Amino acid sequence: NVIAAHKGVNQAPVPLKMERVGPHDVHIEMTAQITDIEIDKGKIYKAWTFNGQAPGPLVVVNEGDTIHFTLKNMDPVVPHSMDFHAVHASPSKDFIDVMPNKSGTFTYPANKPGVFMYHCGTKPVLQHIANGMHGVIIVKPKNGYPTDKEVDREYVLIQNEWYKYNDMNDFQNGVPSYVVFSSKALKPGDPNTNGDTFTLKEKPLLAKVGEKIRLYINNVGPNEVSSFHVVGTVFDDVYLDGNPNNHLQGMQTVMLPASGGAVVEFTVTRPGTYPIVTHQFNHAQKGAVAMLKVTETGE
Amino acid sequence: NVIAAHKGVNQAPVPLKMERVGPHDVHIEMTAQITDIEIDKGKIYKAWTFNGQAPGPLVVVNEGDTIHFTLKNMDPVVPHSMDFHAVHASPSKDFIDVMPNKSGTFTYPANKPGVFMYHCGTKPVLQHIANGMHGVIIVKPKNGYPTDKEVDREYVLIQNEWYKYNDMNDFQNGVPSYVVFSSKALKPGDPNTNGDTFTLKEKPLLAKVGEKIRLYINNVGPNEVSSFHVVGTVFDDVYLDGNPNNHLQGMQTVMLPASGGAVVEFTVTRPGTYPIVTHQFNHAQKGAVAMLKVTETGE
Amino acid sequence: NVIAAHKGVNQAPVPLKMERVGPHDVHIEMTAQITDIEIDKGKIYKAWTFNGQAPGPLVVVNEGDTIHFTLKNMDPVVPHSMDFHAVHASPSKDFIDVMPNKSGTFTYPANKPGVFMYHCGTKPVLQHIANGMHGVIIVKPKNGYPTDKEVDREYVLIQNEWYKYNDMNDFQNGVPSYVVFSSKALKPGDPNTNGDTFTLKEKPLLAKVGEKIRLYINNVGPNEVSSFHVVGTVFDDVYLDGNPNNHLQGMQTVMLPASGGAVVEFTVTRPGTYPIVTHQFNHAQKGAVAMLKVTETGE
Ligand SMILES: [Cu+2]
Ligand SMILES: [Cu+2]
Ligand SMILES: [Cu+2]
Ligand SMILES: [Cu+2]
Ligand SMILES: [Cu+2]
Ligand SMILES: [Cu+2]
Ligand SMILES: [Cu+2]
Ligand SMILES: [Cu+2]
Ligand SMILES: [Cu+2]
Ligand SMILES: [Cu+2]
Ligand SMILES: [Cu+2]
Ligand SMILES: [Cu+2]
Ligand SMILES: [Cu+2]
Ligand SMILES: [Cu+2]
Ligand SMILES: [Cu+2]
Ligand SMILES: [Cu+2]
Ligand SMILES: [Cu+2]
Ligand SMILES: [Cu+2]
Ligand SMILES: [Cu+2]
Ligand SMILES: [Cu+2]
Ligand SMILES: [Cu+2]
Ligand SMILES: [Cu+2]
Ligand SMILES: [Cu+2]
Ligand SMILES: [Cu+2]
Ligand SMILES: [Cu+2]
Ligand SMILES: [Cu+2]
Ligand SMILES: [Cu+2]
Ligand SMILES: [Cu+2]
Ligand SMILES: [Cu+2]
Ligand SMILES: [Cu+2]
Ligand SMILES: [Cu+2]
Ligand SMILES: [Cu+2]
Ligand SMILES: [Cu+2]
Ligand SMILES: [Cu+2]
Repeated sequence: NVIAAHKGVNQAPVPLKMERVGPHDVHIEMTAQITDIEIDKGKIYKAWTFNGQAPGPLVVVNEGDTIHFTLKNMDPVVPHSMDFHAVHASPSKDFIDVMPNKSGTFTYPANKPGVFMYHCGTKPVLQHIANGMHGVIIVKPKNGYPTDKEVDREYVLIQNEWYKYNDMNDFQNGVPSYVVFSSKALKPGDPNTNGDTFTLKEKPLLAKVGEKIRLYINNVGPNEVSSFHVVGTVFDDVYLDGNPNNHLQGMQTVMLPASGGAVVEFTVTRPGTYPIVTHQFNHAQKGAVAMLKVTETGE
Repeated sequence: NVIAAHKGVNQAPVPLKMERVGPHDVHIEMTAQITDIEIDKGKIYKAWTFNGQAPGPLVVVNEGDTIHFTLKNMDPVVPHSMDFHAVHASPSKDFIDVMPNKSGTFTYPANKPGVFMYHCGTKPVLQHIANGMHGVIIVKPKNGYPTDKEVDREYVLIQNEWYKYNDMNDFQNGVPSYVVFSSKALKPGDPNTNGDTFTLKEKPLLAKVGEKIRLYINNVGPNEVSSFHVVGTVFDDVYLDGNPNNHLQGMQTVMLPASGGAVVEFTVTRPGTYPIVTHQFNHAQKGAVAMLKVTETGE
Repeated sequence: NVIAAHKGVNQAPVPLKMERVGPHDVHIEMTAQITDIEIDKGKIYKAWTFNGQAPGPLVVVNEGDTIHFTLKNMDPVVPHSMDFHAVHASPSKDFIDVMPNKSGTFTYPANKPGVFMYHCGTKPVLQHIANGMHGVIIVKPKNGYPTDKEVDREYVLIQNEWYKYNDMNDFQNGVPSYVVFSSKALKPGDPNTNGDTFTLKEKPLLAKVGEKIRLYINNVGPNEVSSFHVVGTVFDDVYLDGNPNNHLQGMQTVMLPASGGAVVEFTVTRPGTYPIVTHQFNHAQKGAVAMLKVTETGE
């Protein structure tokens, strides 16, 4: 069930465009496009994406920024839209469909800090999210987190599921075929990957012995909850949804609803390879294990 | 698998009866009865209910009230019972079966504030809850919530699932056929509906631009968790189980276990239609989307 | 699909060995062994276990203890390992496989209080956990919990699932066949049972009217979350993962991720039998109901 007009389509990834236009105003431009992604070795999914990545590119703004967002729809036949969980907006005015080969621009404020999902909001929403149109926007708190001075390194990890291609019965009633992690870059040099079963096993995240690591995490679903755990450590501090006031300490595992986020911080005390899992182990067996390699130097 | 003695039975809804008999004592009388409910267009489920609604009628009492509860069982063949999560009681003395065409009266205190499930407790409990015998009791806190002065409007929403009719294999091992929201009235004029796939899309909840809305929510299950989210906003304040001490701020999505409740508050800043979902999107696709319509006047 | 070398093997349970060797140092020795357990009446599962129990024996240490742990692998063909969620360790050095008929010793610190899962960490981990190699380690806080002076009795309860025997397709893609509770002894005389559908119904936990009960609970999974609830009461105080700082009050139901723990406290006000459930009622129907019997004397 590949739509006839998508057969043979594979649009190259387009970089996110982003520029600050005032102390509290930021322009962001993203595309909706159809891009082949290898989600498991030998298995291509012709994903519906923002900017040719699934999950989509990371967006980072500051608390109190107003976002002036443009979506250019490169899909030749299906309309697409954008819903940022970070913003206050009218869904029926500001998260509306952009037609094929057209652009739309919408403006809305991000006044809460945290780790928010974004996704396409075109009906049926389950079809658009399951085919790949999901991502994270981080809204950095104006006053930071209480533990910022202790953090040595930070990474972003996103969990998603993949089902049988564009199969609405399976999206509604089936078990996931794969559950996967991806990482998105906060700064130049950091890994930026798609949701697949293998890249973060073959090319682990790096750290050095003794460091306190912060992960910004979100489970975009579409359908499952997550039981997020790093093997070999305990979370020193957890901020639910990345809001600094929702503080928990000393958690072994952090549940996340579908679309839920967190900031989690932990210390790695010995060199070695540390798996990162969802502890719902049927999903870990179906791809959701990433690796952190901790060395004496960090390289 | 409709029990022979229920074929042709459809008992009209009976109003909840409730009266205060002392500063801290309240009488409540409810029925158990068998009532046809249209859960999706064209699809009748011959539900097992309290008072002919599923979920059942809303009960609201004050912290510290003792409830003197009578159940009249109008089912001609199956016994029924009541378990309120709000109360301290002996299950084997106070949540016992009432036989067909009989009444029972039980007395127990509600000393904790919150948003509690109630349900039938007759074995097998899964069969009695899945066939419709669930509901919410709200216990209002003696000293309110810290944010009461900011709240402009409030509604109650309940999430439940429906399965294949009276099919114990499906109740145990199947995926839900429908997942639905209903609303129950806090005051005259407010919507009071059953768990179906369409009423709160066709007849949305109303609000005005700029208002802070409070929802009292509970996921009665029977089997699924919920990832509750309002599109276009972020929750300013969340009180888990409706206890004022379990305060979280700035959540995008609130997980609820089966039977879990919350009070959530959020601001609507622009006119439009705002979907209310569980963000486990397979369940939203199977009915669990309600609408909030925000106008310049509230009408 | 019983491995040829396990046909006919049923190793008798071996007691946990544990001794303190310094103010902050404790030796623990456990076995990995293959033991038949009756998980439902008439149904034997040839479990992969620690010490012949599934879940495994309870381990209790103090915050700040270093554990010097030895695993003796009595399985004649499959390697096994131990991962304690309580500790900081290098997974690729300290949670490594011990071969058949060999021993390994590993040393690591437990510096966080709480109710932690332990399990085998040998690939595929889902197979080793689902076949029975799970358990709990409690790390008692140095300064106790704020509510310790109010607690009259305490018990440990663990929830797990069972699937079709050693069937990796079912472990990954199937619904559980059984979901069960077990209790592990904190002191001599307390019940110590395996995860089965019947023992804690036939031989309930005991308490006396008026007591405040503390349960240390963990949901080891492997795959499901839990909605933990005691019928007839409300939790006065909840400490997520058993860390004293993660305090919630007045909860009807406590969600637990897979591997998540809690300390929950509640008061029983009337004599009777009080069911303990996961409120995801398909799992309660498949075994996950235990009983607490409350008498005027406690006997
Ligand atoms: Cu297509
Ligand atoms: Cu400014
Ligand atoms: Cu693969
Ligand atoms: Cu602009
Ligand atoms: Cu789309
Ligand atoms: Cu959303
Ligand atoms: Cu940073
Ligand atoms: Cu699923
Ligand atoms: Cu699933
Ligand atoms: Cu450091
Ligand atoms: Cu671990
Ligand atoms: Cu949860
Ligand atoms: Cu019937
Ligand atoms: Cu009074
Ligand atoms: Cu319909
Ligand atoms: Cu009375
Ligand atoms: Cu009933
Ligand atoms: Cu209940
Ligand atoms: Cu009110
Ligand atoms: Cu289900
Ligand atoms: Cu389900
Ligand atoms: Cu207002
Ligand atoms: Cu949203
Ligand atoms: Cu075997
Ligand atoms: Cu000392
Ligand atoms: Cu049985
Ligand atoms: Cu030693
Ligand atoms: Cu093992
Ligand atoms: Cu683990
Ligand atoms: Cu104790
Ligand atoms: Cu499952
Ligand atoms: Cu399941
Ligand atoms: Cu006492
Ligand atoms: Cu209850």
